[PDB]
Amino acid sequence: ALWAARRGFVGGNWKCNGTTAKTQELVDMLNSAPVSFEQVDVVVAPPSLFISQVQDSLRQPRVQVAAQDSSTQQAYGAFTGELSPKMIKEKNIPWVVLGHSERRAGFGGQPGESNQVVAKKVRAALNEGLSVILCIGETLEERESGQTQKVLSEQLEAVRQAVPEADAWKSIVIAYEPVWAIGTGKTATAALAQETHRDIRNWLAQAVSPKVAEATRVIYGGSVKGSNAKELFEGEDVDGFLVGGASLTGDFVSIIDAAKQQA
Amino acid sequence: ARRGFVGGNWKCNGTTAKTQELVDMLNSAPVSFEQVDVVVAPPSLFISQVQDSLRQPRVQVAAQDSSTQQAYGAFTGELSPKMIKEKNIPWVVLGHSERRAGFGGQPGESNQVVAKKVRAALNEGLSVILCIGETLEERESGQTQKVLSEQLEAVRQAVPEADAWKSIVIAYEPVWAIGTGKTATAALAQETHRDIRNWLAQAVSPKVAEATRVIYGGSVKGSNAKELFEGEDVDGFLVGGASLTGDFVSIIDAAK
Ligand SMILES: [Cl-]
Ligand SMILES: [Cl-]
Repeated sequence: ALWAARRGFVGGNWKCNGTTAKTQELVDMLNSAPVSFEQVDVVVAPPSLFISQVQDSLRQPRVQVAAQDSSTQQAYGAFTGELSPKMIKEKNIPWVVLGHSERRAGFGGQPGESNQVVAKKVRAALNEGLSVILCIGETLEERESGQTQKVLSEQLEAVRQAVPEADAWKSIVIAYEPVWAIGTGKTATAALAQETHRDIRNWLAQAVSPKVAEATRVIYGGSVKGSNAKELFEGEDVDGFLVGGASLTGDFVSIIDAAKQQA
Repeated sequence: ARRGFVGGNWKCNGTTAKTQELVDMLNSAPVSFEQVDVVVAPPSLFISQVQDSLRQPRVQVAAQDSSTQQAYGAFTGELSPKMIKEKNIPWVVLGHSERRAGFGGQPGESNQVVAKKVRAALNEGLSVILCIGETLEERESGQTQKVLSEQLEAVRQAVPEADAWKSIVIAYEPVWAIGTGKTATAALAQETHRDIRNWLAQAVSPKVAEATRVIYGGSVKGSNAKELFEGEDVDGFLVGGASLTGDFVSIIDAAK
């Protein structure tokens, strides 16, 4: 190699949005995008129904596909409605998103995924050879009462208890999404993102190792747009983005373009 | 005359090649499917492949779950009933005991959550395989009717209109029969199915009671399906492990 630097990363989380035609449109946008993706790992996470269609028509090796969740149940068996990491890997899907705040909160009255459940999913995924976009983030109340570092440490420490081997962390990307920035239009400042991402990297260094700290991409999400991404990416510890609503439009290609440093 | 119904729940089993094999088995099956509704439920990753290659009109596809969140939006890792319907998937399985129990320390789906899923699915034009069933402890302590009534009544509170029940098939799966080899006796299944049908008649309407398929699951095999189907209130089967092999075709043939 010539250089040792963390490669930029942009994930697109489509959430619960998608049809056969809209999937085709997004894939066509990614295939024709007149921006080079050479310097950036790009990952897109369609709803599970549409992943095979994306795998069949995507013609950019530099874009990889992800599932939006992966089961606590690691292998094949009697787990109705669950996609296990072994299934996902054997279907040639290289990435999964785990611990998104929407899944930590839960749906329709069903309790969500605790720190411990997320950690169990992460361990199972890594055991089966997947790479993981691990989501963490504090609430508005936690932020305003000065608890962000304590909270993010608790979320990450649960993952470390389940994945105590440092080598496994090679295939983790951490997505810092403050809950208060999700869907609200309240994008973190460039200064707040950089500060918190550096706290996350200092956590990796103390709890896992300095090597894991230097290699792990820490990406920002929460109201990311083409028009705010370049300023966000000036932070030395901001390695890219996890993109929600903007992943469904042409704005996604502008965000990818922002996750490059040029001389 | 209630039309026979056989569902095949593949559960968390599937690869691209095994999906192809199962679809080839269904396409070449040397039974007529004329007298029986057949539905198969692949993992969500493989549904579109099954939709592309299945060449048996009489077989339809299903998802194994459907979200409490009805439409499109910010629901990471959820498949909404609206999405499922717009992808031309006509059926969903809801309230399977595996999902009521939950996975890996995450709490499972309450009676109320299952009911919310049912209502959302029916609102979007889906048909629903609604799963109910008691535990071994509940069975042995005389609580089967109480438990099944609670599970069904939660759904009725969310779906009080009797017309909406046209698109429900009830799957009775005693938890103690799932994955254990302990198939219910033909007598126990028929008795409980009749209790379930009397519940429909009193709580919903006599018409709903007469039309609703009530299907049995829990260690169903080709070798036990014919005897099970002699029950007047046993309208077919929800098949787990045997849905992954040629034995599934023998089960379909038993529900004629
Ligand atoms: Cl996101
Ligand atoms: Cl089943």
